[PDB]
Amino acid sequence: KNRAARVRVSKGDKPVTYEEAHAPHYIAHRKGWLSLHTGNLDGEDHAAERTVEDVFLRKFMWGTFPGCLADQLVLKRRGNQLEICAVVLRQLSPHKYYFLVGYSETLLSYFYKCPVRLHLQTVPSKVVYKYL
Amino acid sequence: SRYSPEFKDPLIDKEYYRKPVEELTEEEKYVRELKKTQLIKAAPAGKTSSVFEDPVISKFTNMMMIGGNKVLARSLMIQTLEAVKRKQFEKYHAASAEEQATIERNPYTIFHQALKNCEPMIGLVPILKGGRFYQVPVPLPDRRRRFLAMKWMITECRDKKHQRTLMPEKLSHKLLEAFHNQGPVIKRKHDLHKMAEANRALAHYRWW
Amino acid sequence: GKATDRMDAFRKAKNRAVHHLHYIERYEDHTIFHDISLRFKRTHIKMKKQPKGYGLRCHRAIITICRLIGIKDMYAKVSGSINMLSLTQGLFRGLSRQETHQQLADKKGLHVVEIREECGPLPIVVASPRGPLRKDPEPEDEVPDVKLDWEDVKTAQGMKRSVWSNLKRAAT
Amino acid sequence: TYTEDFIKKQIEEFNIGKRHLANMMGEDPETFTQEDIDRAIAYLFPSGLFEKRARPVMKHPEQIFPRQRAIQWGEDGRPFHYLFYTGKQSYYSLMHDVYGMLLNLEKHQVIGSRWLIKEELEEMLVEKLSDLDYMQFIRLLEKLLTSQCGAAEEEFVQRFRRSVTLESKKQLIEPVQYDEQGMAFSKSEGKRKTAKAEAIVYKHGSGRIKVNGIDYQLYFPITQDREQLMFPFHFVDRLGKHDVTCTVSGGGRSAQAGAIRLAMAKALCSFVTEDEVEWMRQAGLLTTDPRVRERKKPGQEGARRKFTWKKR
Amino acid sequence: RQFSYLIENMARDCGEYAHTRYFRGGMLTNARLLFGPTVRLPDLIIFLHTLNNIFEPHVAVRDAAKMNIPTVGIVDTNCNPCLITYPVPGNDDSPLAVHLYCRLFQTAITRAKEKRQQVEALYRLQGQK
Amino acid sequence: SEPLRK
RNA sequence: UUUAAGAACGUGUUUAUUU
RNA sequence: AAACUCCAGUUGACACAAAAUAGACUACGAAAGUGGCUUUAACAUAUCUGAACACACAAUAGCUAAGACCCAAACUGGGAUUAGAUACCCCACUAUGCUUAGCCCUAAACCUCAACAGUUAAAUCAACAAAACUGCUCGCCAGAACACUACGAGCCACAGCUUAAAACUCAAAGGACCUGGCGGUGCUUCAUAUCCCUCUAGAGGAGCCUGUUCUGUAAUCGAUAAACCCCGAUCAACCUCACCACCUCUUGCUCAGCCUAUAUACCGCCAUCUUCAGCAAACCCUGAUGAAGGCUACAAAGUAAGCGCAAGUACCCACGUAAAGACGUUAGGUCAAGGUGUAGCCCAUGAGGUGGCAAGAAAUGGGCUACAUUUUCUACCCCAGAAAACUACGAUAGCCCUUAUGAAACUUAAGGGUCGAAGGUGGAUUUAGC
Ligand SMILES: [K+]
Ligand SMILES: [K+]
Ligand SMILES: [K+]
Ligand SMILES: [K+]
Ligand SMILES: [Mg+2]
Ligand SMILES: [Mg+2]
Ligand SMILES: [Mg+2]
Ligand SMILES: [Mg+2]
Ligand SMILES: [Mg+2]
Ligand SMILES: [Mg+2]
Ligand SMILES: [Mg+2]
Ligand SMILES: [Mg+2]
Ligand SMILES: [Mg+2]
Ligand SMILES: [Mg+2]
Ligand SMILES: [Mg+2]
Ligand SMILES: [Mg+2]
Ligand SMILES: [Mg+2]
Ligand SMILES: [Mg+2]
Ligand SMILES: [Mg+2]
Ligand SMILES: [Mg+2]
Ligand SMILES: [Mg+2]
Ligand SMILES: [Mg+2]
Ligand SMILES: [Mg+2]
Ligand SMILES: [Mg+2]
Ligand SMILES: [Mg+2]
Ligand SMILES: [Mg+2]
Ligand SMILES: [Mg+2]
Ligand SMILES: [Mg+2]
Ligand SMILES: [Mg+2]
Ligand SMILES: [Mg+2]
Ligand SMILES: [Mg+2]
Ligand SMILES: [Mg+2]
Ligand SMILES: [Mg+2]
Ligand SMILES: [Mg+2]
Ligand SMILES: [Mg+2]
Ligand SMILES: [Mg+2]
Ligand SMILES: [Mg+2]
Ligand SMILES: [Mg+2]
Repeated sequence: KNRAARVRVSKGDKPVTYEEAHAPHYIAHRKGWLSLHTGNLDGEDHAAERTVEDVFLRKFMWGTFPGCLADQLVLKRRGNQLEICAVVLRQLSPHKYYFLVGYSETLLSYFYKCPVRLHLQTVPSKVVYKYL
Repeated sequence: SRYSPEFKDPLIDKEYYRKPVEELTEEEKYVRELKKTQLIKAAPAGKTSSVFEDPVISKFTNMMMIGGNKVLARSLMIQTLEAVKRKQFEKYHAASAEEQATIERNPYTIFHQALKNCEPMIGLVPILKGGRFYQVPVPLPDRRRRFLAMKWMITECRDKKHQRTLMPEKLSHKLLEAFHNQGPVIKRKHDLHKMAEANRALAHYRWW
Repeated sequence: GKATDRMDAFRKAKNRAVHHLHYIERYEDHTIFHDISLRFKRTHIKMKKQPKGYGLRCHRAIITICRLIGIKDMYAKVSGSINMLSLTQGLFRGLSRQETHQQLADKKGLHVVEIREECGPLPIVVASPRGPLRKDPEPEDEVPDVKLDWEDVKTAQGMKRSVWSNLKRAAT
Repeated sequence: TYTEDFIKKQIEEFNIGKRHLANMMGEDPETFTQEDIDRAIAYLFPSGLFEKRARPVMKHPEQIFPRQRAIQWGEDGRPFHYLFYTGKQSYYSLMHDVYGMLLNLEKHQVIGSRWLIKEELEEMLVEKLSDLDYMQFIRLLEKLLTSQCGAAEEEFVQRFRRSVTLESKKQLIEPVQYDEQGMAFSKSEGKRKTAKAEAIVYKHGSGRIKVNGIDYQLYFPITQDREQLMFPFHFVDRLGKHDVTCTVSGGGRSAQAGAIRLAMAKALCSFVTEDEVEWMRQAGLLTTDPRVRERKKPGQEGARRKFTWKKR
Repeated sequence: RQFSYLIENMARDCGEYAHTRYFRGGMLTNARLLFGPTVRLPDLIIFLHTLNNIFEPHVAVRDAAKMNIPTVGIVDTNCNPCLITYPVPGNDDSPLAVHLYCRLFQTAITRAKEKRQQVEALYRLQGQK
Repeated sequence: SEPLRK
């Protein structure tokens, strides 16, 4: 049987998100892409460096906002800019969010040598697409 | 297939459409009206509406083709028809006044008759009964015996007994023999008829 | 209750039992009205009426059911096949088909008088018929043709020896 | 579950959002139809997902949320319908009405139309139905038609019939054109495998054909290929009456002939009668051949062949 | 099936309900799931034919006694009245008898409904003054 | 399966 | 009513404001 | 096949053997048992039960003596089958089956349901079977096996029957059911490149390439019925590399490390049935409230979220091909992708350097090229000319030389020269394709 990126059915008590409920054969039919850049286009270059930056960002943000991320990130590149769009929870205090936004935006700008901006969208609870 | 079940096979007959409406029967008339609504497949390249089209010679050519080389198989077919034609003209000029009336020079008439003299009436089927096989005579359908005549003619020519002899000259020689009820292909048909007669008592082993 | 997980079987059986409730009649709200003796399939249950303070001296399952019903004092002996499901289905069967003192009076139109050794010969009327009281008495029977139980007759004659009967046990 | 009050609040957000969307695009909020909403949502939120049911959508709540049955009992608790306890009060109230109209008839005495399908009947009744239930109801309707039904009955039966758009299998004739000299001709296109051909058929000619500027017998040495070019004209008895000038590109030897055969036939339909065009269609001269090369699969030697299988 | 139309009409005329079709399992014992948790079951069931089409008792006779609903039934000589609360021994086959039963139950119900409106009007009118 | 033979 | 058709080692696979 | 061939067929004469149809009847007798015809004799008891201290009977088989003999037939012989066949199949023949006079006294002698009387209501009633009970009486049984045994006794019985234990041993045995699996299990309908028959091209033979197994070597590991075998590898001259030998370092590229053991501790990614269509929460009902089960449309207890199929989507459509394909099955594959539980090494099971093995007696899988004339060479890319059996067809092999890549090539690749081998279409068997 196939296993990649599939959430196995259960009794019915397990909540899943939209992206987590669709398998790889829906990535261009019912889902989009979590990262958007030009590396993988025909005739373009530096697709390998853009991938290592993505892998590091998803981990930097998972450990920098522990227990706060409601769903996967959405990385966007428009020229020199790098826009990180995240959906976070409302448990943490806003004072601590503004601290981490300025700490991460700055640390990542000096690391990758690019202007970085972070966009948060708070939700009360993790959105549920269905129950498996 | 890339066609749906709705698609119907085409009718290349050219004299069928020309039939006047007065001749159309109630059933035939209904059929023509129906075809207008149905979808039709695209005619293949093999068959056209020409007057020289021979479906039996087109099938025999396809049974000789090897690896999709239809240009070569058709070349061998026409060479054989030409060789059979020239051999009869050489036998027609050197014949007596009254012997020229019984010499067929049309290669097609010879090709159809030669194959008809090789068609077997009955065949054999291995029926498993009591951990043994038996050659039970069976009535062959009209298609089966038409296919066997072609396959035996092509197999005999492809035999290795003939050394550095080209296919058009080999096939042409067999067609004349068969046309005269001679040669090995005919003997193969007779042997099948002799093995079915010896195993006639085994006819009851057949249930269909 | 049946299920694959044990926690799910407890719910089904628990929530489904309140929809199949019986009503058990009790004599003075502490015991049964009369001695019962039935057989459900292969399981024999011989319950006996006892006075106040006797306690529950019966199969541990019956002790647990009786507390739910409200029977404080009763004796029972189980024989044959000790199957918890036939034992339970038969217990509820005999406890629901027991005739009270009021039904008996109405049935025969006579007074039901209670005789107690502690109260001497005083006749205590526990139930009387609502309808017309009969004027003729029941025909006294010289010898009753009632089937007896060798186990009870053998005990009354000081013949049932057992090193397991009448043992000191905890309160029930 | 979605209540009536919830739907009423969704109707108010769509109406207000419909006026915002018109203010963005610079249109008139009054004359802003639903076709303009779909065009503006595809520009502002461009999604190329292959599934159109997974793209951003801003429609009317009456087309998004599924239709739901109204409450069937009041405060006191008595249902509103006498066939409520059946569970199918709508399906059986219909069967009760139809069977009541069949009793009255006894006392006082299709091409485009298709019977309603099962899935379309559930929406009308807002009830879930089985297959055998659908067949029983359809049998009463047919029985209703056979009898001398009155005018009022016909209107009822037409609520459960749906029109059908009957396609026409009639070839489309090309417009005859005229050149500078004044000669009439017709142009068409053919396609066989990867070969693509454009053919120009003149109304009057001496049976001359030129492929890519070369006479046909030189361009197609093989006889079989020339037979294909002859099939369209021979079938309609027009050999030596037209002049053809075509240009084929791509494909192989035999695919270019079949592609030209199809184009010549399509362009030859303008200089023949309708009855002949129908005969050409029933002979397979106007149909594009869909048989194309099939792809090879991983784990296989070919499109359909498999690797040699070893049992042990 | 011969009297299905007649009975469905009577229930509509007397503002009552009818179930003359195939009885799905759980209409009474599992009603809250089929209809809804706030559904109200019947307070009285009237059997004009206590048998099904295979000459066996209707499943509702047993399901009604489970839900503590009193039943009225027309029992013929081949029926079982043990669980029917108010049985009426009479023919349940001929059409001349079924029209009578329906006419009697339709009238007794229509009267009571109108009898309460008179008792209430009097009480309401008397109460004010 | 049956044990192997020497 | 209708040929023959053998064999497969031993254990282990369910609870608690500036100022 | 053997046997018979003084055999076969028609007709006629002709039994001490066995008793169609009737019998779809259900009678007689204590049981055993009794079904062709006639005649004679003849089928106990005016309450019931009742002899394992006795009497009289008792299928078939078998014993003793004297007879009969069509057919059948243990034994035996021959033929055949089989790895063997002391059997199943065929042929032949004997004891025996029959009569008479005696013996033997057994059976699944079972309708496994005692005799007489009586009942159909109540709790009808574990299950199955042939519904559940009362009164009275006799007989019999008390875990399995040892045991239709030993000893003793009796009997026309002498390898016999009847009666009938014990020691040692076990924690079960046993009866009736549920579900599933399996059946050289029945009926019916089917398979669509699939089961048979039927089509086309191949494999199995030769050479070469390549993998594997054995053997060999100081010298990896893993896969290894279907579901391994140009498989992890879309790839090994050093490197890669985890192997061998030798040498060297010790808080070590890492707030160390280990390709050390365990895939029968796992995540992860997959194979397989699947070229399937079912899995199932939550309720209800049936079975006396058992394991379990749940359908009939002129409808009889089933309602069902959700997952999968389907539907949609991708490629050139509505077709087709892809993709998809649940729960589970094989403790299936992988600790050597990486991560990781448990256990183990820490001057070594870790790290680094140099060099080196990766072969072939042999067998086998897959594939390539050929054995030629529908061919070979050249031109052309389809109207040609030559070739055509010991200078033909035929090696991508060997040998030699050159070039390319690279620091490094008898080794890898390309080309040239030389060489001209097996091979003459391939055994049992076997693959794929609408
Ligand atoms: K028996
Ligand atoms: K071969
Ligand atoms: K080979
Ligand atoms: K091979
Ligand atoms: Mg797969
Ligand atoms: Mg191929
Ligand atoms: Mg009746
Ligand atoms: Mg053995
Ligand atoms: Mg075994
Ligand atoms: Mg007696
Ligand atoms: Mg006796
Ligand atoms: Mg005897
Ligand atoms: Mg004898
Ligand atoms: Mg004999
Ligand atoms: Mg023998
Ligand atoms: Mg004899
Ligand atoms: Mg005998
Ligand atoms: Mg007997
Ligand atoms: Mg007995
Ligand atoms: Mg007796
Ligand atoms: Mg014993
Ligand atoms: Mg014995
Ligand atoms: Mg003995
Ligand atoms: Mg003795
Ligand atoms: Mg290896
Ligand atoms: Mg291994
Ligand atoms: Mg392994
Ligand atoms: Mg190396
Ligand atoms: Mg090295
Ligand atoms: Mg190591
Ligand atoms: Mg495993
Ligand atoms: Mg696939
Ligand atoms: Mg699908
Ligand atoms: Mg394993
Ligand atoms: Mg392979
Ligand atoms: Mg060479
Ligand atoms: Mg160099
Ligand atoms: Mg040569």
